[PDB]
Amino acid sequence: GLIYGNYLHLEKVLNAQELQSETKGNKIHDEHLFIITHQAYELWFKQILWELDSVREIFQNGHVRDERNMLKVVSRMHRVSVILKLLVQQFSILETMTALDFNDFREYLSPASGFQSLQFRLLENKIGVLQNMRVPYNRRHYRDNFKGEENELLLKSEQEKTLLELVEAWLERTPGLEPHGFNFWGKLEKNITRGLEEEFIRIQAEEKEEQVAEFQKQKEVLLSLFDEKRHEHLLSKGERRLSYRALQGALMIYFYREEPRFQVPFQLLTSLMDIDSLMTKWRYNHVCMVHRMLGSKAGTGGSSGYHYLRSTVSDRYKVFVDLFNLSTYLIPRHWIPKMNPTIHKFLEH
Amino acid sequence: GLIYGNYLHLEKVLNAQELQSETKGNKIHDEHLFIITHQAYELWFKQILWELDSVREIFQNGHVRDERNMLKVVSRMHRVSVILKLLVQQFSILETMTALDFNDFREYLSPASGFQSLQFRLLENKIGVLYRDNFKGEENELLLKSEQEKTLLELVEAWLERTPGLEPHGFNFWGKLEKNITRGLEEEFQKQKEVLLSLFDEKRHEHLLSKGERRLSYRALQGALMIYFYREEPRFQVPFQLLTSLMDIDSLMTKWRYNHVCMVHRMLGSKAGTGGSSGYHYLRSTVSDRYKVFVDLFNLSTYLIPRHWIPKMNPTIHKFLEH
Amino acid sequence: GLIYGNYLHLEKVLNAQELQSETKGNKIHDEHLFIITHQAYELWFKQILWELDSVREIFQNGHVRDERNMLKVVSRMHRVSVILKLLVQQFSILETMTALDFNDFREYLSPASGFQSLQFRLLENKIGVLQNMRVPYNRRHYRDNFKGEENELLLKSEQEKTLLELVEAWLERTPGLEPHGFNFWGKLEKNITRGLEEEFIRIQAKEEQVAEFQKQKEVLLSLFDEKRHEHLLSKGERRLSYRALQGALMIYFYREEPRFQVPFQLLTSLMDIDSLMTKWRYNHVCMVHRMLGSKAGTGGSSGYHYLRSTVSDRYKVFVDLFNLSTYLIPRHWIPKM
Amino acid sequence: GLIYGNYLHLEKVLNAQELQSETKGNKIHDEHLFIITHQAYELWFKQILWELDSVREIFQNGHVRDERNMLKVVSRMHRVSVILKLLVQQFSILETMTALDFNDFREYLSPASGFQSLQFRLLENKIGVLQNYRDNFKGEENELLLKSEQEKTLLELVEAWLERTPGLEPHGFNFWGKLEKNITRGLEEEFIRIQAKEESEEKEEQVAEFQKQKEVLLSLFDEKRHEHLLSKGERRLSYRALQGALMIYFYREEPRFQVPFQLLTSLMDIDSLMTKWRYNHVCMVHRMLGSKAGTGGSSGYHYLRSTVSDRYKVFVDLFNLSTYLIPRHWIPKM
Ligand code: HEM
Ligand code: HEM
Ligand code: HEM
Ligand code: HEM
Ligand SMILES: N[C@@H](Cc1c[nH]c2ccccc12)C(=O)O
Ligand SMILES: N[C@@H](Cc1c[nH]c2ccccc12)C(=O)O
Ligand SMILES: N[C@@H](Cc1c[nH]c2ccccc12)C(=O)O
Ligand SMILES: N[C@@H](Cc1c[nH]c2ccccc12)C(=O)O
Ligand SMILES: N[C@@H](Cc1c[nH]c2ccccc12)C(=O)O
Ligand SMILES: N[C@@H](Cc1c[nH]c2ccccc12)C(=O)O
Ligand SMILES: N[C@@H](Cc1c[nH]c2ccccc12)C(=O)O
Ligand SMILES: N[C@@H](Cc1c[nH]c2ccccc12)C(=O)O
Repeated sequence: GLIYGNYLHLEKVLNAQELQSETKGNKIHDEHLFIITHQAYELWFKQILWELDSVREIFQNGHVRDERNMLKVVSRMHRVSVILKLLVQQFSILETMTALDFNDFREYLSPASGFQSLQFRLLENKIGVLQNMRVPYNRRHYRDNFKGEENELLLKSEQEKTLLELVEAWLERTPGLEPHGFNFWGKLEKNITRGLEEEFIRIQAEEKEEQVAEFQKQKEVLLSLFDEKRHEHLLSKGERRLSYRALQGALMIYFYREEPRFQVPFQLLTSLMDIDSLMTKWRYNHVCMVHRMLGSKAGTGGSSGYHYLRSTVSDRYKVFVDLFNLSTYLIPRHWIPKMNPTIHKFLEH
Repeated sequence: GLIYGNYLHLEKVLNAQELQSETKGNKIHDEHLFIITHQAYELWFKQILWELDSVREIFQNGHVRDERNMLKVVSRMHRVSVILKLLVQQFSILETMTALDFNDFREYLSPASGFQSLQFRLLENKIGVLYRDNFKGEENELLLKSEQEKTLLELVEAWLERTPGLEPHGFNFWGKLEKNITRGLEEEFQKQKEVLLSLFDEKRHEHLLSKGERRLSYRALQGALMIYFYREEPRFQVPFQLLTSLMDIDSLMTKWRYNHVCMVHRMLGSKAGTGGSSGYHYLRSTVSDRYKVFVDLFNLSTYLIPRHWIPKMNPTIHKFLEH
Repeated sequence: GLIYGNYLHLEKVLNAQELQSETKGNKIHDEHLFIITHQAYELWFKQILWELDSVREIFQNGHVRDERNMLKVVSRMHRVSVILKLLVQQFSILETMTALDFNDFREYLSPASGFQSLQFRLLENKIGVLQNMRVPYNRRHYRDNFKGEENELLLKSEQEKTLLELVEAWLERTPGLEPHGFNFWGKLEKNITRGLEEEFIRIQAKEEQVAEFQKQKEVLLSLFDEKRHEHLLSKGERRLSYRALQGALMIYFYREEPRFQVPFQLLTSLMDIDSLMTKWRYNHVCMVHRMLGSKAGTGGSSGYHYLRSTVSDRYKVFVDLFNLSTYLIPRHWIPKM
Repeated sequence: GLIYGNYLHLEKVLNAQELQSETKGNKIHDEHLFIITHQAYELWFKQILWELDSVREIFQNGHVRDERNMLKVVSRMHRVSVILKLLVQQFSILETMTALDFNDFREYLSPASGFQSLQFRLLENKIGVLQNYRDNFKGEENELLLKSEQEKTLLELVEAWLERTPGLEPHGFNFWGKLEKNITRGLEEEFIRIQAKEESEEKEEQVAEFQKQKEVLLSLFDEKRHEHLLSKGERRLSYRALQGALMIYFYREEPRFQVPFQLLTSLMDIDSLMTKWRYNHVCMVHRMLGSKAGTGGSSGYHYLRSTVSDRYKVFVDLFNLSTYLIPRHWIPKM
C-alpha cells in the first residue's frame, strides 16, 4: 500500500541537509535556510526542464502540426512562467538572512557556487541562450565549471534543438505568408507605403517641422522592416535571433491574433516573452539580494560578484528579443491588410 | 574542494522523483509536477520545523530571559511567516494542473494522502494545536514526543506571565486597569460595559480555558495586554512585534488550509479523498478557530479602550522599561 | 498638449482624502492609510466592473457567436482574475496597521462601513449572486443602504442579465449536444453504463471495492437524472440548467479540440474568479478578526462572525463548474470522435 | 450620518476616468485599464509620501532621540516597503494589455508621460536621489519640487542620526580605534598562517587573495579616500555615519541596537524595491514599445534601462558595508 513518504521519496529529500559549518565544528543556524532554499530552487528547475523538454519534443517530433496540441503547449509554457514567478518571490525568504549571519558560514562554501548548477545552465541552453552571447568571467567558457557526464550533458543541450529554433521553424510555416496565397508581406509593404504617403500628405498640409522630423524617422524604421539584407546582418551579430520568414509569421500572428487559428498561437508568443521577462527578473532579484550579502566582495565561484551578476541582466540573455522588438513596427489598425472571405475561412477551426 | 551539487546533496534531491503512473504502465506527464510540488512543501516544512524548534529551545533553555535574544527570536518567527506566505502562494503552481489531467493518475495514489505527512503534524503540534493512526514505528515516536514536549504556546505563555508591570506591589497594571475602566464607563453601552468588565472575571476565564475557548492562562493574558498597550516602551517594542508574528503565523496557517480547500474543491468536487476522508467537506472543517492556537491574541482586540483610560505610566516605570 | 495630471484627473483623485479624525479634532496618522486603501480597492472594483460589463455585452448582443471574439472574452476574464489576485494581497498593506492604532480613529467612522460599497454589490450581482444565495443578515440589508441614483444602479445590476445567465445560454448552444448530431449526452450515458459494467466485472473476478464501486455507480448514473437536477436546482445546490451542464462537461472532455481550447480557458477563468472572490472574503475576515475581535461592526453586523459566514459556497456563482469534478471518468470511457 | 461613499469621497475618485480615445471619437476598451492602473499607482505614491514625511519629521523635530519612537519609525518605514512590493506586483495587471491594443490609443497620449508625475519626483527627492527634469513642471508644482530638493532628505536625516550612534566616542567605547586595531592584528595573524604554508600555486593564490582583502579592509580606515568618493558621488553618507551603521550591524543584538538594525534593513529594502519598480517598469515598456521613442520625448526603453543603476540607490553605503564584514572574533568585545 502506497505511503505518502515513500511515494514522495522523502527518505532522500529530507535527508539531504548537511551543514558544512556543522561538519567542521560550529554549525551556523542560518546555513540550514541557505541549503533548503537552493534545494527548493533546484527542485523547481527540474520541473521547468521537464515541461520545457516535453514542449521541445512536441515541436521536434511533428505533433505541433496537429493544432489540437496547442492547448497543451501553451498551458505548459504558461506553467513554466507560473513557477518562475514563484522562484522570483522565493528570494524574499533568503533575504530574511542578514549579511552578518551569512558571513558566519560563507567561509565553508568556497570554491562552490551557482556557476556549478547543472540545471540552471541546462535551462538557459534549452530555451536558447547563445553561448557566445554569454558574459564572460575569468576569460573562459562557462562549461569549464563541469566535467565528465555533466559536461557531456551540457554540450548536448548546446547542440540539440532549442525552444527558440523549434518555435522558429514552426513560425516559418505560419499560414498566410505564401506569396501566391494571402501574400501577407507583399500586402503589408504596399499598405505601409500607402499609409505613410497619406500621412505625409496630411502633414505637409513648430508642430509641422517636428511632425515632419517625427514622421521621417518612423518612416525609416517601418520601411527598414522590409530590408531583408539588413536583417541577415543583424542575425549574424546575434542582434536578432529569428529568421526573416519567422519574424513574418510572428508579425502575422500579432496582427491577426483574433482569427480563431491564431488565438492560442498568440498566447504562446506572449508566454515566450513572459518567460524571457521572468528569467531576467529572477536575475535581477538575485543581483539585489547578492548586493546586500556581499557588497563588493568577490564571489566564492571566481567572479567579481555583485558586479558580474549585474552584467547578466541584459538583452544578451533575452532569447526572444525579436518578439519584444516587433512592437517597434506596430501600425495603425486600418493599415493592416484586410482579409477576404476565403482566408477568413482558411483561418477557422 | 566543495562542489555545489555535493554540498546540496542533489544526488538525493534530484533523484527522488518516481512517477507511480510510470512504474505502473502509463506515465502521466502532470504527475511530475504533483510530486515536485509536494517535495518543495516538505522541504519548507522542514525549514519551519528548524526555525520553530530553535525558538522553542531559546525559550526553554532560558535564553529568552536575556533580552538581547529577542531580535533573533522575532526575526526567526518572522521568517516562518515569510516562508508560509510563499507556501500559500505555491498552490498557484499546482493549480496549473487541470482536474482532468489530475484524474489521469489519481488512481495510482490510493491509499496515500497528506494525512501521512509527518512534518505537517509535527508543525501543528509544536505550535500548539491541542490521526496518529496514520503513523507507526519510529515516526509515531517523534509524533508522540511533539505532543509531550513544551509547545510554542506554552513557552510563550510562561514568558508572558513574567512580563514586567504585572506585579500587584509594583506597577499593578491589572488593578490600575480595572480602576480606570470602572471609572471611565460610569463617567460615560450596557453591552460594551458587560463585555469590558468580564475581562476581570478570572473565574469566567478559567471556565473558558477548560472549555477550550481560550488557551493562555489569565496571567499570560495580562502580560499580552500590557505589551499591547505599552508597546512603544523600548523593552516592549520587539516583544510586541513577536506577538504580532504569532498572530501572523496563525493566519497564514489557516490561509494555507483555505487555499488548499479551494484547490481541492476544483480537483475532487465532492469525491471522497484517497486518505478516506470526505475530502473537500472534511478539509472545510479544519478552516476554523479550533485550530487557531493564539486566538487570545486576536480576541484581545475586543477589550481595546480609549487612550486616556490606559494606566498612565509614571517616570519610575518608564525608566525601568528602558534598555 | 495634454498633461499627465490632467489626463489622469489627479486633481480629483489626489484631492479625495479627508481624515475624519482630523475633521473632528485629532488627526490619527493611520486613517490616511485606511482611506487610501479603500480608494484603491474601489478603483479596481470599477475596472472589474468595466471588464465585466463589456464581456456581458459581448454575450448579450450576440458577438460571442463569432468565435473570433473568444480571445477578447478570455483575456478580459483572466484580467479580472489577475486584478482580484492583486486585491487579495492588497490586504497585507492594511495589516501593517495595528489593531491599537485603528482603535484610535474607529469611533469617527460609525455608522459607515464596507457594507455600503455600491460597487462591491454591483460586482456581486453582475457576476450572478442571487438574493437567496445571500446570508440572511445580508439579504435584508445589502440593498437597504442606498437610495435614488445608487438604488437605481443596484436594481439594474439585478434585473439585467448576469454573467451566470449569459454563460448559461451560451453553454446551452455548445456544439456536440444535439441529439441528431454527435449526441454527446446519449453516448456518454451509454459509455458510462458500459464502463461501470466492465468495472463491476473486474471487481467480482477478485469487500471494500464493491462498496466503493457502488457509491461511485450511484453518483455517476445520477448525473443522468434530470429531475434530481431540478430538485437540486431549487435547494440552491446547483445553479446552471441541465443542458448548460452538458455543454460545460462537453468542453471539459473535449477541451483539446481546437474550437474548445479557448472556451475551456474561459470556464477555468470563471472558476478562478469564484475562488478569488472567496479568498478575498477570507483574507478580509482574517484581518477583521485581528481588528475587532468580537466587537460588533460599525455597520451593525456581528462583525467577525458575520463576515465568516460569507465564506461559503452559497456565494460561489459557478459551483457547478467545480462540482463537475465529481463526475470525471477514465479517458477510455469518453465517447470517441 | 457618515456614509462610505462620502467618507471615501468616491464622487471624486470614481468620476475621474476620461478615455481620451473616447473624447476624440473611437473609444478603445483598454485605455480605461491604463488610466485606472496609473491612478492606483498615484494613490499609493501619496500614501508613501504621507508615511515618509511623517518619518522625516520625527527625525527633524528631534523625536527620534526619544527611543520610544523607534517602533513607530520602523513600522512606518516597513509599511512603505510593503506598499512598494505591491506596486512592483501591480505591473502584472497592466501587463494583461497587449502591445497591439495599447497601440490603438497610444496616439492620444502625446505628449503626456510619467516624466510629469509630480509625486514620483517628490518621492525620489525626499528619499534622497542626488541631483547630478523639472522642465516638465510649472507653477506651484515646480515650487513643491524645489522645496523637496532643499528640505532635508531621509538620507540626510538618517545620516545625522547615525552620526549620534552610541559607542563611537573615542574616550568611550572607541569603536573605530578598536576596530582598526583588531583588523590590523587579524590580518597580520592571517598572514603568518599563509607564510607557513609550502611554496605552491595555491599558496601564491592565497597570498594574492590576502593582499586584495587587506587593501580593501584597511581602506575602510582611509578617511581621505572616503571624502574623495563622496565628492565623486560614488558614496553618500558621511564618514562618521558609516561608523555608526557599522556599529549597529556588528552589535545589532544589543537591545538599544535591535530596532535601529531593523531600520537600516528597511532602508535597504526600500532602495531594493524602488529599483525593482524601475526594472519591472522597463521589462513591460520593452514589450509595449520595442525601441520606439517615448511620448515624453526620451529614447524610451533604452532611457529607462539607464535608471536601473546604483546612481539611484540612495543607501548604497548600507549595501557596501557588507564589503567589510570580518570574522566574529575580530569584532571588539563589549
Ligand atoms: C546569500 C545568497 C547568495 C549569494 C551571496 C550568491 C552569490 C552569487 C555569486 C557571487 C555568483 C557569481 C559566481 C561567484 O562568483 O560565486 C552567483 C551565481 C549564481 N547563483 Fe547565487 N547567490 C546566492 C543565492 C543563490 C540562490 C538561492 C540560488 C538558487 C539556485 C543561486 C543560484 C545561482 C546561479 C544559477 C548562478 C549562476 C548565475 C549566472 O551566471 O547567471 N544563488 N551567486
Ligand atoms: C491536486 C492536489 C491535492 C488534492 C486533490 C488534495 C486532496 C486532499 C484530501 C482529500 C485530503 C484529506 C485526506 C484524504 O481524504 O485524502 C488532503 C489532506 C492533506 N493534504 Fe492535500 N491535496 C492536494 C495537494 C496537497 C499539497 C500540494 C500538499 C502539500 C504538502 C498537501 C498537504 C496535505 C496535508 C498537510 C493534509 C492534511 C490536512 C489536515 O488534516 O488538516 N495537499 N488533501
Ligand atoms: C481595519 C480594516 C477593516 C475592518 C475592521 C472591517 C470590518 C468590516 C465589518 C465589521 C463588516 C461587516 C459590516 C459591519 O458590521 O460594519 C465589513 C464589511 C465589508 N467590508 Fe470591511 N473592514 C475593513 C477593511 C475593508 C477594506 C480594505 C475593504 C475594501 C473595499 C472592505 C470592504 C468591505 C465590504 C465590501 C463589506 C461587505 C462584505 C459582505 O457583505 O460580504 N473592508 N467590514
Ligand atoms: C503601457 C504602459 C507604459 C508605458 C509604455 C510606459 C512608458 C514610459 C516611457 C517611454 C517613459 C520615459 C519618458 C517618455 O519618453 O515617455 C516612462 C517614464 C515613466 N513612467 Fe511609464 N510607462 C507605462 C506605464 C507606467 C505606469 C503604470 C506608471 C505608474 C505611475 C508609470 C510611471 C512612469 C514614471 C514615474 C516615469 C518617469 C521615470 C523616470 O524618469 O525614471 N509608467 N514610461
Ligand atoms: N499547424 C500548422 C500550421 C501553422 C504553422 N505555424 C502556425 C502558427 C499559427 C497557426 C498555425 C500555424 C503547422 O504546424 O504546420
Ligand atoms: N557564490 C556565493 C556563495 C554561494 C551562493 N550559493 C551557493 C550554493 C552553494 C555553494 C556556495 C554558494 C558567494 O560568493 O558568497
Ligand atoms: N526578559 C525577562 C523579562 C520579561 C518577561 N516577559 C517579558 C515581556 C516583555 C518584555 C520583557 C519581559 C524574562 O524573560 O523574565
Ligand atoms: N488525497 C488526495 C491524493 C493526494 C494528494 N496529495 C498526495 C500526496 C501523496 C499521495 C497522494 C496524495 C486525493 O484524494 O485525491
Ligand atoms: N459560438 C457559437 C457556438 C457555440 C456556443 N457555445 C460554444 C462553446 C464552444 C464552442 C462553440 C460554441 C454560439 O455562440 O452560438
Ligand atoms: N465596519 C468597520 C469600519 C470600516 C471598515 N472599512 C470602512 C470603510 C469606510 C468606513 C468605515 C469602514 C468596523 O466595524 O470597524
Ligand atoms: N536615540 C539617540 C541615540 C542614538 C542615535 N543613533 C542611534 C542608533 C542606535 C541607537 C541609539 C542611537 C539619538 O537620537 O541621539
Ligand atoms: N510614455 C508612454 C505613454 C504613457 C505611459 N504612461 C502614461 C501616463 C500618462 C500619459 C502617457 C503615458 C509612451 O511613450 O508610450
